[PDB]
Amino acid sequence: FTDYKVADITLAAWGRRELIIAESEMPALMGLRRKYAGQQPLKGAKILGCIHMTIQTGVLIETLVALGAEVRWSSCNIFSTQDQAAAAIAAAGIPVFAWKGETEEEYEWCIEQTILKDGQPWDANMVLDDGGDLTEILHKKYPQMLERIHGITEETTTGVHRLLDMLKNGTLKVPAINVNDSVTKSKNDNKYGCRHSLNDAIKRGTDHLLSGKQALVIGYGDVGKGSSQSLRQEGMIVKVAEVDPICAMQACMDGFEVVSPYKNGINDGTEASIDAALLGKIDLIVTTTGNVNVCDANMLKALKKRAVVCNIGHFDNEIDTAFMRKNWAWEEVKPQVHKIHRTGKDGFDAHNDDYLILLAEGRLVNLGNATGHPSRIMDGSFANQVLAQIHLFEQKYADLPAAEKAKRLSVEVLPKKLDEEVALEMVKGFGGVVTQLTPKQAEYIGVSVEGPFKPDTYRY
Amino acid sequence: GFTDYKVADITLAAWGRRELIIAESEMPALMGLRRKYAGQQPLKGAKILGCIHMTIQTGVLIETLVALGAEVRWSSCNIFSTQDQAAAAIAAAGIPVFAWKGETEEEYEWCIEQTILKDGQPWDANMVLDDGGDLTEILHKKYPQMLERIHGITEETTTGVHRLLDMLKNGTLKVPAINVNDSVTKSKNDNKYGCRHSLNDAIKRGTDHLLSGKQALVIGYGDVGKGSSQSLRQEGMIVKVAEVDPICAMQACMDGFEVVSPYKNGINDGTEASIDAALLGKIDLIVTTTGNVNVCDANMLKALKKRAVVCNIGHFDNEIDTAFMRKNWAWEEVKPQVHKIHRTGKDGFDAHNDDYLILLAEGRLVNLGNATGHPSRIMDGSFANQVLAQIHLFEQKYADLPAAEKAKRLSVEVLPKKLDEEVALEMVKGFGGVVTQLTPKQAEYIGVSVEGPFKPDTYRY
Amino acid sequence: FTDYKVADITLAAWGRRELIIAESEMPALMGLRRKYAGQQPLKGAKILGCIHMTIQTGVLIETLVALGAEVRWSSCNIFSTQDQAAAAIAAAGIPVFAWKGETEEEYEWCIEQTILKDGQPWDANMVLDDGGDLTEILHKKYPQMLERIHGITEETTTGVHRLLDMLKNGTLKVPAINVNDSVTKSKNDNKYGCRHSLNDAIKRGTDHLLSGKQALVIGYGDVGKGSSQSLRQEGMIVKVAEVDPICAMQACMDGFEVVSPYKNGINDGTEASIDAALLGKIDLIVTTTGNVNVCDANMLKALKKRAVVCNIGHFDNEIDTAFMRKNWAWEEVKPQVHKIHRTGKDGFDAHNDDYLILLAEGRLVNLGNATGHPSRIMDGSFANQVLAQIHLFEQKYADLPAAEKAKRLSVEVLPKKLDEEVALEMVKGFGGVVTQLTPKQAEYIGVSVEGPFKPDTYRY
Amino acid sequence: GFTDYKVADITLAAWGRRELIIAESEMPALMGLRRKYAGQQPLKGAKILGCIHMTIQTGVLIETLVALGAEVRWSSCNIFSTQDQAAAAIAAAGIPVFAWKGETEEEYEWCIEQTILKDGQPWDANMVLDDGGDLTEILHKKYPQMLERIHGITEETTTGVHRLLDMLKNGTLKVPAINVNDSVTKSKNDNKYGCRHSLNDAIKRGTDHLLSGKQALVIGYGDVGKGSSQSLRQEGMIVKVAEVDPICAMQACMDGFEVVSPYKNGINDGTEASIDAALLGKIDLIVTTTGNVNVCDANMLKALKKRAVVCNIGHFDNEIDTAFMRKNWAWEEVKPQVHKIHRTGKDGFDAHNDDYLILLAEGRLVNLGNATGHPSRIMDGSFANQVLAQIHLFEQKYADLPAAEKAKRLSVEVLPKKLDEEVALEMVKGFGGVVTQLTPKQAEYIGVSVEGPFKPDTYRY
Ligand SMILES: NC(=O)c1ccc[n+]([C@@H]2O[C@H](COP(=O)([O-])OP(=O)(O)OC[C@H]3O[C@@H](n4cnc5c(N)ncnc54)[C@H](O)[C@@H]3O)[C@@H](O)[C@H]2O)c1
Ligand SMILES: NC(=O)c1ccc[n+]([C@@H]2O[C@H](COP(=O)([O-])OP(=O)(O)OC[C@H]3O[C@@H](n4cnc5c(N)ncnc54)[C@H](O)[C@@H]3O)[C@@H](O)[C@H]2O)c1
Ligand SMILES: NC(=O)c1ccc[n+]([C@@H]2O[C@H](COP(=O)([O-])OP(=O)(O)OC[C@H]3O[C@@H](n4cnc5c(N)ncnc54)[C@H](O)[C@@H]3O)[C@@H](O)[C@H]2O)c1
Ligand SMILES: NC(=O)c1ccc[n+]([C@@H]2O[C@H](COP(=O)([O-])OP(=O)(O)OC[C@H]3O[C@@H](n4cnc5c(N)ncnc54)[C@H](O)[C@@H]3O)[C@@H](O)[C@H]2O)c1
Ligand SMILES: Nc1ncnc2c1ncn2[C@@H]1O[C@H](CO)[C@@H](O)[C@H]1O
Ligand SMILES: [Cl-]
Ligand SMILES: [K+]
Ligand SMILES: [K+]
Ligand SMILES: [K+]
Ligand SMILES: [K+]
Ligand SMILES: [Zn+2]
Ligand SMILES: [Zn+2]
Ligand SMILES: [Zn+2]
Ligand SMILES: [Zn+2]
Ligand SMILES: [Zn+2]
Ligand SMILES: [Zn+2]
Repeated sequence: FTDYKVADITLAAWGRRELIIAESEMPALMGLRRKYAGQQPLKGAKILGCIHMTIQTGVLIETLVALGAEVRWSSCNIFSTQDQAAAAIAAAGIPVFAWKGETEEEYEWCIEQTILKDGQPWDANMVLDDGGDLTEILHKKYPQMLERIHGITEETTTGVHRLLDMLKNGTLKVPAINVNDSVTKSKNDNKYGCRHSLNDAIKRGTDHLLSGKQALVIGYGDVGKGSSQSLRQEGMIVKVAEVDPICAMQACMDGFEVVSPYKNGINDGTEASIDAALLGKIDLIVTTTGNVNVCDANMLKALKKRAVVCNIGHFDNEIDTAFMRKNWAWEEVKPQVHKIHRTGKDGFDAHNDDYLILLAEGRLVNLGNATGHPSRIMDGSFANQVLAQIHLFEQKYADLPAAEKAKRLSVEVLPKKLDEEVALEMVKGFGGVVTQLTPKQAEYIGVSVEGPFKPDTYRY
Repeated sequence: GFTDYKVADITLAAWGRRELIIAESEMPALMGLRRKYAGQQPLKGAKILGCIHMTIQTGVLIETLVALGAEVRWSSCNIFSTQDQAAAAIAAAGIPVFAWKGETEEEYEWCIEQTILKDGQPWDANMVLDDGGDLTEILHKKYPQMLERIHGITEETTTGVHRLLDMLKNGTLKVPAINVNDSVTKSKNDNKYGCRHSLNDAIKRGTDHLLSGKQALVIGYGDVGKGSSQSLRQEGMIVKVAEVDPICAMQACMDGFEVVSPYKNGINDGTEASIDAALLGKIDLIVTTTGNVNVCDANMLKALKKRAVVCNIGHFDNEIDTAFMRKNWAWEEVKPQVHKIHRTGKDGFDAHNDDYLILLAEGRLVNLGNATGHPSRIMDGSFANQVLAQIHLFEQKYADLPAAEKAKRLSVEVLPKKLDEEVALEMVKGFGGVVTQLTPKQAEYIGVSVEGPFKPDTYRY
Repeated sequence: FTDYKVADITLAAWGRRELIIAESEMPALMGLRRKYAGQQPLKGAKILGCIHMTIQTGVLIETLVALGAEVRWSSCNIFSTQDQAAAAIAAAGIPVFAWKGETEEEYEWCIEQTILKDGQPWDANMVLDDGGDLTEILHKKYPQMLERIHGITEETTTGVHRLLDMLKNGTLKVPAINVNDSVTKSKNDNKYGCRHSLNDAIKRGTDHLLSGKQALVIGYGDVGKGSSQSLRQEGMIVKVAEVDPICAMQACMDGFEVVSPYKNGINDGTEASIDAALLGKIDLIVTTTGNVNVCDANMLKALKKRAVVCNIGHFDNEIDTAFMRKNWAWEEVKPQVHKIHRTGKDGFDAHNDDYLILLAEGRLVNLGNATGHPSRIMDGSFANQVLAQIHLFEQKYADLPAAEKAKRLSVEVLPKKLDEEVALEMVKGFGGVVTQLTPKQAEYIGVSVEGPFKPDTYRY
Repeated sequence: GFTDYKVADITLAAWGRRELIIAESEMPALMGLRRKYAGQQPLKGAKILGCIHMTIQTGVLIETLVALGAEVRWSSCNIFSTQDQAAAAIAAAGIPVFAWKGETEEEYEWCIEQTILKDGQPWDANMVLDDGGDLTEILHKKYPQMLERIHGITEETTTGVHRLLDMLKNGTLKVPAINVNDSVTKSKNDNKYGCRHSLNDAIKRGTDHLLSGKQALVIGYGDVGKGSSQSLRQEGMIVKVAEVDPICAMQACMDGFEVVSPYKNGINDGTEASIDAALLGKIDLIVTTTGNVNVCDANMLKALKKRAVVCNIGHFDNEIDTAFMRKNWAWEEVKPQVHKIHRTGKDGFDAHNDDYLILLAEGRLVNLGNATGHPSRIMDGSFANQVLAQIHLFEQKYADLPAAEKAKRLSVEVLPKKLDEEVALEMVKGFGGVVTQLTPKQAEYIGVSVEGPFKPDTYRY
């Protein structure tokens, strides 16, 4: 087997050992593997996959293959691959093009190696995406391949936004399942995953004590909520910035002071609008928004000396790293850990005190400086992915008449019943015991003993 | 010359008025609506039948509605939740209120009827504000002619919303309703953080028991169960959680709780054999939060650790099988809303018996029964939604619509997200919080207006 | 029986019901009652007791009586008595003079009614004190009564400091046991007691939401640590002030921002030294120091409008309430809750917004606005009190030759072995199971299987 | 041409120097001593044998000693605790250091001997800095003539202090010592908050296991056990605590933990039958924190839940009976310092066997073995104490005292509280904290100087 490209194939044995452990940590995913094995519901599926090539993604890949699928894989981020994971996958005869520390050029080349097989477009018919880069390349650069593709299953908030834009503009060519908005994804992965992995990544990069220091978390969505808890539970004094007053209300009630980097919250683009007194006290800033330029150049100028800057949103443009490349000198401490010296561009004193520490060059810090979410959390997200792949593959959108296609061209979530069945396997993994409603109780609250237990409007 | 009320002690009005003035300073969203709408008088002509816990916080709600032009007739939705100084202050303001702490069930029904009738005949009501649905059902069953002229119902709580949706499904709901519970600044504020504040509050006032180091079992992990578990865990309790919803159970696990069932393998076959006696024999405190029926049953009550505390914070007392305890065991009142229930028999007890349980508020909602319910700054969000919902339905004038137009608007709906955000903004400012304004580039990048709404309707927060 | 003065004797039955419950919450105290009942170790003891007349003190009193002692009792604070507990004690034929809401003159009168029986000095031979007021009165006004007193058992930090002042000055006339510095007192009562009862008292007095609001705790000793946790666990944003750098270091590591009411921590006595910006954002200030004037007039002037002010140290002079009585207008909301209108002295407007809320008129707020520490915590403190009374009464200091007295005139703590045996009964009250060292393990760390398990230097 | 060292890879020096420069900015108390004492050179002539984890933080301590005038010869006190980039950077500065991560036991002993001997003969040492007491014991057993000229020992950790006090009461201690562990800015900072930071850190790096919602058992609740329990509980673990000390057990209860024993009724009867198999069958993670012997024994290891993680954060690996596991079960290395112990037999194993335990750092102290130990800003307190203790004993010059004067000073003592406070003040300033200054009236009221010390020596904090 040579249809791959990884950092070091000799890491495969190590990756396989960690894959075996991860399988024991992912009961929902492994449960699907045993349930659907004899049926082979993905036989004939040829899946283009683009998501962080971690140990956890390895278990997802092998679940899809075990259910009958062929795949070609790459990572959706230059720093998120675990090289032992990519090596174990390649060693198993699965095409994977991913390594930790890709250049942007290599990142694009890796996506192209999955799209093309032996010089020609692969006969792909399914897409699994995290962020939407692969989805967009197919629409812009390989639209004829989408004629053969039955659906897209998208993992993350940013990718869902990009799908809804295409649907709104009439440019989405195949239906999609919003995997992010399963409760066992968004309210598990996005929140608790970042709770586990944000302080993890900061410790590995800097080994900084967090207790007693000042943090500013930009955003209080699902990622912002879990990120704030990751820091608060270590004893940081956390302040939260938000543009959504409802999310700000939650931050207040959760015990956080709500502040803005700009005086009265108004960014007029001038340095005068920066709350310099506030930013001059911040030891750590974390962006979690999925928005653009939420930690801008004037904020970076005003930050306390030696503050840590990192981003756990999907794309690095949450921080204006371009400004820092243009104006300030970068000192690599170690991979994915740079000191940014604010004294000049073309040199720095080795003992300069006026620097910031930037983690993963602004790319998602939990995957860049650690290993991302733990297996038992990703088990939920990826059990949803497998169910979403099965759902859209069985629909065979590409084989339907143009009339029927119009009725099925949508961006939908999985039924709540499947959301609940994933959650049950997760609960059992903890040794939890769910109570069974009696017939009288089920009738009293108007549900079936089997579920679903909540109306679709329920927010949990 | 005003006598159109019944409260426990009108001499408590000055005290209640002092606490209302304090509460106003704790409720900026509600007092913001007062200042914003006072000149416009959007409720001029509204005549509101109100049934919700007659607390200091409800007093501020009542006076906001009146300040916006409404007349009201008020009762409590629970026999133990009234604060007598609040009821007295409202009555002293010239507002008909029929409520006191410690009503009997017969007095409870009488109070509701005193709001429905004025001088022995139906009041010219045209709006309903309800918490739980008792008033709503009485009107549908007994006063359908009054509903003809009523423009809407604004319902506060999860249980009431469920009852409204049953009526709408059956075709028996007579007037449209706003689901006030499912505003985010209600459900994810009141239901969760309010119980966080007030559950351990009520337990302390009733028993003064140390909570740290003891074992608790919370039945349910929806919004009330989430807030209740935190109220106990933050005090240092070792908290276990029961759930029938595996999604909510998954959240309990991730939040750091052990998820257990009172029944072996979670199967309640009705027999004492199915009870996990070893588990229940260790529990010092059980709290029901489900809005369901009989989730702390007779067999669980028999198996509970001696001297365990039993309480409910769901809306209705049938979450616990108190009827079994009245039939079989001897009740000794420690003090109002605190009873020792001696499992040694129905007739008499030894004053030094050790085989008893402690029941709070006779199974009624414990935060309002043994304390004062949610604090003003939390109820600010819920009651700002109530005022916006009254304005919304009153302006629509459903009762005046022709039959064909009524049919298109007979629904149970929530307020628009923009209003939810505007309530939240006033709450955030009340804490001194500063929200950031999106730049035009940022607003375009995430596809929202600089003014909001900032999230799609599918967003769960 | 008429040798008492309580607010309402008809509250006795209610207090008895709560005493029966408290007995079930105090296993260390009830274990001493049963272990020593037959031996009657306090036969002949006549104890002058001065400590908050709560339900928990009732169980302590009846324990002392059950072991053979006679007592004459009063409260050490004008607001700390629970009237149902006072009535239940009086109904049992025990002399007690205490009610909630005493004046200062009635307070001084109550202590005198324990000192004197039928107009003559009681023939007391033991003292139990909390704060040292009774101890000082006996030394200053009734020195001849101390000739027959065998010892003093002092409950709290402030009282112990006063005993140590008398000892170093040669004015102490009888030996004393420092009950406070048992670990099952100081590191249980002082810390976790205030954790339980500080937020309890604030809720009862004001029903204010605490989550999301700003607090300032003055002091970070045992009371300050417990108070800060009582607030932080409710979601308050808590800042801590301290003069001790070591205690301030613990506050930082515990996740609190450490601040001073004064610029650079320097109180020059002028309003210019007040950090007006800091204090203008504080919603709640709590004094925990046992020191004087730690919340002074200039701080009270700069506090945010409608801030809550309270003290949980032993004496009210931690707050300059005298300044507030002289210059501002007091409005009583209800007992132990006053609005202090900073608009001036001669009349307030009922709708004025510029006021502070003072709890318990500056007296210890947990006992003033709630019920103090819960029974299962006071179990530890009062088991120590009983052991201390037994210890000094057996020594019989008053009957010894002068050369032998000077040998035993000291302020002692109980031996660590008894400290541990108190803690064991507390642990068993929770259902906890300690492990028994094997002989090999005991030899390995140089202790007895029975304990003591730590050297006297150990700080826990 | 400097060759008097042995490290894993000297080309890691530049990386180590970059991390030392960062660490200096995180250690203000240590860098304050460097600035305060540089001109005075109070350790001029001092020759320090150092044996403590060769981390970045120890690097800053070493260079502070040298900056104050000392020469050192250094080794690590554990086979897995060295950071190779730190050792390289120290060796590149011309400082004799013998340490690498992953030493064998034989290489461990050799490294200590390379510090003791220079060019084959005893070095002219006159001070000792130790963590655990291995170096101290080797000198007493094997190099008594060197101790004649040594002025003192400054011992870092609880286990080492116990060994010093044993020798003192036996009359075998040859030079005085300072107990550095029992400074408050050490024991109640390093031992507690250091393990809070670094225990979950090491567990994540080794296994990447989710901790939230899983079951842990912490053996011990002293300073290390307290910090370790918080490390897991703050992550959402359901933590149970074992203790032999009822006072420490009381604190665990009040801190919100269930206190349990691995043995039924806490009594080891010498058989598997006294093991609480039901309890241990539910534990996902066990951590030993005691400084005792065999507190996680063979029968406990046999009863642990399948796939449980086993680690030790006390100083020595004999807290866990790893010898039993080596003799009876098959070890599969996952990666360095992470082994699956297959309980199916000693010979081999099926790669998909489910009946295994995961052992971290082979039972060696896990925060340093699987991560980097305590963070710089915590070690700042410990190592500022170490510098002050070295100064204090070196200035005393015990070795030069006549016999009758030595007898008056042969002791194991702590630093004065005033110095403990001055270390804390620098730590507090590092956070931006502002301590308040007592007024003269306030200082008089509580009977202290405005400069401190602020507490009596009896105070426990
Ligand atoms: N690294 C990870 O493991 C991980 C996991 C899940 C999601 N993500 C990514 O993280 C990002 C956030 O995801 P989410 O699910 O939390 O989305 P979300 O929509 O739930 O939350 C984003 C929040 O940012 C706020 N925000 C936007 N612009 C802001 C600004 N200028 N200032 C302050 N707040 C602002 C919004 O109000 C919103 O509440 C996405 O890009 C998503 O793909 C990363
Ligand atoms: N006292 C208060 O101040 C207050 C505040 C808000 C709501 N409430 C009341 O509390 C109740 C709960 O409200 P909510 O908003 O949390 O509703 P919810 O629907 O969000 O939560 C109820 C939960 O109970 C669970 N449940 C149902 N039957 C169960 C059983 N047999 N065992 C275990 N779990 C079971 C459900 O799965 C659900 O998650 C309602 O009656 C509501 O009106 C009271
Ligand atoms: N209300 C209760 O239930 C209760 C319980 C125990 C003790 N107490 C009382 O509380 C008080 C404190 O007791 P403790 O055991 O915590 O004593 P402590 O000595 O342990 O703590 C007092 C702290 O206050 C600090 N301090 C002193 N002056 C200060 C100032 N001006 N600014 C800031 N910090 C300052 C000291 O450094 C010290 O750390 C005593 O009066 C004690 O009797 C009350
Ligand atoms: N890894 C680190 O970074 C680090 C840091 C500081 C100390 N240490 C080491 O950790 C160990 C503990 O140090 P410490 O300061 O916490 O000591 P400590 O004396 O304060 O605590 C040890 C505790 O273990 C308890 N214990 C003893 N035998 C027990 C048994 N069989 N079962 C249950 N509990 C038992 C004791 O009662 C005691 O409370 C020492 O070996 C010390 O050198 C390691
Ligand atoms: N202090 C209070 N005043 C009025 N209503 C309250 C209070 N606390 C809780 N509630 C309401 O009571 C309902 C439960 O009956 C909840 O939906 C909640 O909104
Ligand atoms: Cl033995
Ligand atoms: K991972
Ligand atoms: K209230
Ligand atoms: K009490
Ligand atoms: K470190
Ligand atoms: Zn992606
Ligand atoms: Zn109601
Ligand atoms: Zn007192
Ligand atoms: Zn007025
Ligand atoms: Zn060591
Ligand atoms: Zn020892």
